[PDB]
Amino acid sequence: EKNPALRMKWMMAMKYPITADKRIMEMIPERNEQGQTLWSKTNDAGSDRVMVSPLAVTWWNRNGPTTS
Amino acid sequence: MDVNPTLLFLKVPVQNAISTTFPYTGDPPYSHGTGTGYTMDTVNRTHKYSEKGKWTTNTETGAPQLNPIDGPLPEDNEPSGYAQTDCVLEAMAFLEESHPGIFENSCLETMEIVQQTRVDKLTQGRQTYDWTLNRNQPAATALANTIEVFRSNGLTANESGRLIDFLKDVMDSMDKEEMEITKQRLNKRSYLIRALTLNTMTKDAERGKLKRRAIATPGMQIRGFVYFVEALARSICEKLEQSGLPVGGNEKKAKLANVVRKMMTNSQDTELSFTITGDNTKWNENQNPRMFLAMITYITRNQPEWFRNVLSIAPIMFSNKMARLGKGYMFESKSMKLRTQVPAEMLANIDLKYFNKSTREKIEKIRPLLIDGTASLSPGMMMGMFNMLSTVLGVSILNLGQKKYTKTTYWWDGLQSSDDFALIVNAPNHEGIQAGVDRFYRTCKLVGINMSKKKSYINRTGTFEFTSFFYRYGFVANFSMELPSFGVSGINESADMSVGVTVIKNNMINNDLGPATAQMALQLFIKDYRYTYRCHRGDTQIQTRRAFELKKLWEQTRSKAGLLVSDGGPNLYNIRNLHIPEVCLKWELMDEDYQGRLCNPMNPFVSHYDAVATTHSWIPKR
Amino acid sequence: ERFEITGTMRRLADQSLPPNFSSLENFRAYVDGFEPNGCIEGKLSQMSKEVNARIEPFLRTTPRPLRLPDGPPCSQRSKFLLMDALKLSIEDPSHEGEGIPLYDAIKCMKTFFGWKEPNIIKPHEKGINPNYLLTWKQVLAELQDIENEEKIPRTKNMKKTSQLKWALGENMAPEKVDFEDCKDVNDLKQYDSDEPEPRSLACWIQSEFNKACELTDSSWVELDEIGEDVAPIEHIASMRRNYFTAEVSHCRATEYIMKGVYINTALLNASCAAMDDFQLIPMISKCRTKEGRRKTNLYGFIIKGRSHLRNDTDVVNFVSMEFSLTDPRLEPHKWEKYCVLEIGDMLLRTAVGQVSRPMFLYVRTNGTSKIKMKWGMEMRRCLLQSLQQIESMIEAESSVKEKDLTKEFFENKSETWPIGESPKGVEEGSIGKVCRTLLAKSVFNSLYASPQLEGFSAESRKLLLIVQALRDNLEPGTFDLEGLYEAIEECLINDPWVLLNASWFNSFLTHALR
Amino acid sequence: YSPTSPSYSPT
RNA sequence: AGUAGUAACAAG
Ligand SMILES: [Mg+2]
Repeated sequence: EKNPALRMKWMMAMKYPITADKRIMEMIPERNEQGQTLWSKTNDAGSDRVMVSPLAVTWWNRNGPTTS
Repeated sequence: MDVNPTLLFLKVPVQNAISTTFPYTGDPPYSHGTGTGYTMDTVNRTHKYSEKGKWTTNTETGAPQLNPIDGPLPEDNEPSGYAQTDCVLEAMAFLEESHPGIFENSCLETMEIVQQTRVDKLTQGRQTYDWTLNRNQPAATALANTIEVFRSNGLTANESGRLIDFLKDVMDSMDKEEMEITKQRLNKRSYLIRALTLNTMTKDAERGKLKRRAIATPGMQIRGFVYFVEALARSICEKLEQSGLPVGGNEKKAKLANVVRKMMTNSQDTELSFTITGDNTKWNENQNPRMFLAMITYITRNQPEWFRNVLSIAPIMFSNKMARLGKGYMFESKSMKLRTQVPAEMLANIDLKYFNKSTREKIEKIRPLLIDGTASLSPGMMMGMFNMLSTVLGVSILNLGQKKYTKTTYWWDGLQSSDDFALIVNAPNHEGIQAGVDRFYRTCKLVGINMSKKKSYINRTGTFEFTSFFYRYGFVANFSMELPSFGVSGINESADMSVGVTVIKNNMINNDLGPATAQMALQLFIKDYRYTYRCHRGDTQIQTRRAFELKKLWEQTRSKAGLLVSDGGPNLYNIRNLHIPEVCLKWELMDEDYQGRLCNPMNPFVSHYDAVATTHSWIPKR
Repeated sequence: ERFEITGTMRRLADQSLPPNFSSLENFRAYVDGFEPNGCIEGKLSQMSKEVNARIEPFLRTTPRPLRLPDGPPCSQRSKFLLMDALKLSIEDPSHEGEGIPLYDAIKCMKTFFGWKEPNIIKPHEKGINPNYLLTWKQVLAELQDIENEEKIPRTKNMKKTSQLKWALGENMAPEKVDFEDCKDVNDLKQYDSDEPEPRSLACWIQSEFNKACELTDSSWVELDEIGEDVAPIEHIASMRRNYFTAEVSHCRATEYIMKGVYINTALLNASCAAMDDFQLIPMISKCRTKEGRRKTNLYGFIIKGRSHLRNDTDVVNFVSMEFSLTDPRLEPHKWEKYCVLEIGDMLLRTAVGQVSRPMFLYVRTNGTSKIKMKWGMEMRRCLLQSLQQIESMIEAESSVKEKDLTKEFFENKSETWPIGESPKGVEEGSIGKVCRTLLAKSVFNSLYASPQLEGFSAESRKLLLIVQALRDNLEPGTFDLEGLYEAIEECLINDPWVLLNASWFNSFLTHALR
Repeated sequence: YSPTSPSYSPT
């Protein structure tokens, strides 16, 4: 459907709804310590990017690079 | 006991609990199929209120043009299209008198606006009609097509950047004997039928109406001038006190007491004061474009000839306008089990034995107007956007309410904004009150203003309504005139918050959302937000995929308050906060190593309303 | 600066002038040199004296009751049952987020062991009755078929059987052909655009609304927290809100608000993804008990037909199979569009003995649209409007005293508000009842939304305001009172909700003019 | 007993 | 059938 709200809800329900640069695969691990998969090897059809789960965002914010 | 909310009004004054007479919680009445039938009604009604005018045949167009102005002074209480020039000019004249220089100055401030305005301003519009495609298109897309087809037909005065210089291309386009679309070439006769076009669709999402209505949208030729017309009208309406436009509810609330004060404090103990809760009927269909030309030309007395011409064009175009019929009609074969959409063009030459007895009547009456299968509408103002200039006229009659111009025991003042008005009549006795009311009502009929007897009423000054502001002895409404969805906006965690929070703020400022209501709106927004982005607070037992990740982050963080709602943090927003970006709001409270990641520009999520650049500002898959 | 009216444009401009001004420059001259001279004064003395605004005095005697239409009793058009619905429930001490609805439903279904051989009771007058009974049997069967499947499905798409192909309207529309290939046809007339068939006010729409204002034993809404009350207004705001959210928390209308959202949301999602699948959508709501434990409820099942929606107006057909204890033969006029089965017996052991009521199923072919579903999902704005109505009512009554009457409004524990009517006359309720009533109204305004209502509300408001001006002793007068009525009554056709809102107006008027 | 949500099994 | 109400949907 054309409505963005509805679309977003549908999107977030999928495993990997977020687009991010291939570099993420070096920075963060593929699996969280409970086993939850954070990013996928599936390449983006448009740019040099890969498919990523919202868990990745949260993971970066608790384990990630502290720059002042 | 059987419950009956309506019985509240036994204890409560209707004005106080008026909020309870509005059913704006379920879906609105949407029109199904084709509003082609609804247009022909609007055309056939418009030509009925103007029946006794003079029929002309246009030199360029060959359209049967009806002109009801200076027509037979009405003999019944029906809707009259017969406005009198001498009366409209007198009204304008007596305005310039009561407000010295009002036209002089407006013209000067509008000339500046003409010499500044960029073609860019046209893109900021509704679903316009693109003559380039003969289709309803976005305002930006319709202009880009027009400028391109104009560039390829030897017209690049728009290249300068000014709108005035584009409007010259519109003037010069009328002369060119062939116009070619990138490849289809049409003659000058068939081009002018596109330039003077109002495309028609039924109005969806209209409340307080059983049967659907026929709205109309103009071409990208007229658009440009109407803006400049409405700029002048605005410049005047700003200088007029009885005008309810273009001001907000902030000033509009005050304007009700502003006017009631005038009529009550002056009045001695021997002086009646009756307020009429007003509304004018068939407003659009009963104001003739030639009267707006008549107005403009009077306003632009002693002004440069170029300026007069620019403003004069809109009403001339509107006076020779042609209204497209619509999508058409559908036909159903009960025996063969067939359906078929007959396009509106074919309504010109088609069997009348196919339609029903009422729909046949309309097809017959409109036929004599059909040129290029697009019915001409020379009179009326079928959803025209002269909302402001039409207010100038309305006010100009309220202006004629001073003892100076009445020269009687009775007098009046009021508020006007397009069709809606509110009038106070002062007199020594009941006969004077009636005589004054009649005086106004008839003085209106002379300028084609037909007050609705059904949808209006009069009472002792103290309680009344104007533009849905319910006044009661100084107190005005103070409730929300249309509520948006306070759910997720559908962008990203960081954006959606900043949008949804601001939405509520804007409604509190503009629409008058109650504080307690705003808090529940916030409560509901947060509920939807947390649900959508699986970012339920870190101390909750709720189970999503993101649960563990947020739970861990919550456990590690010292200053919980720091965390964004997006990171399982607590909602710190409230009525006083609704204008601070969450990251700003929670900046001081954050853990150093937290914001050191959240804001770290070396993040993979961003490529690189008040937005704050964080790891939440990601892009969805498409 | 120059801007000149060109050849083609001048020839137009000259035709667009008042009569007998054959040139623009001619006309401009008249205007430029116009000095007014009693033109209006003269034309007024000239004009007919028939044209005027005669003021009909509005007296306690003048207003008659509204003219409610005569005919057959109005039927139930609500998408799901309200007062008649029945729930198969389970406890949910898993604190689970969006738990798979199919399994919640099955777990619910397994709690009941009183199923019978289904037999039709009140048959749908214009429908293939045996198709409905077959559909329920197919539903019953296909839910067992899951149990003996190598894997477990997340969602059940029903087998496109004879019965389901009929109930959802599979290939029941005429075929679209070009006008050229069917121009010469014998009965090719336009679509029927008749008046809606006029129906009379049934007694049940009131009975439905009475139960909407009822309190329940369960908490039906859970709203999230906000920041600490600091600013002065924020204290008043959170005071007003917390009081209201207390009276409304347990109200039955709140159950309907969730019920509608939970159905419409799921229906609109399935409408988009499973366009060609006959998806089984179970009707589920979740709530907190008197004790506090989480509780999942099943009202019945909804099979969605083919959902190819391009326009917001374009319709999706479905079948509402809903559990109920209500015997349909009590008020069979209400269930005009419904085919009611007897699908089991329930046993309730009460303190006055062993009660054995029978379990019905209100099966019905229905439709909805993207717009209608979207506005079903946004039903929670019923709470916002409901609260707005109270907040505005307080804001007003407070402004006269110039002192916030919030705490006074709610803490005043004395039944003072005229809200209902018994044969005794007008009955007074509490602010709590007011809140729930004002919510229920706002909910039914959403459930039974209709142009009839939209219009009636708009016009009746006018008469209502006039009536108040009389009670204020403000010598009210109308211009065309009859006209106003004709415009009001024009909307009173067949909508139970509208007809009731009209009945209510009459009820009020009676006591208003006394 | 509540006709909307009545208890039909014992515990 | 059903939604719907002054014309549509009951796929193309
Ligand atoms: Mg009004």
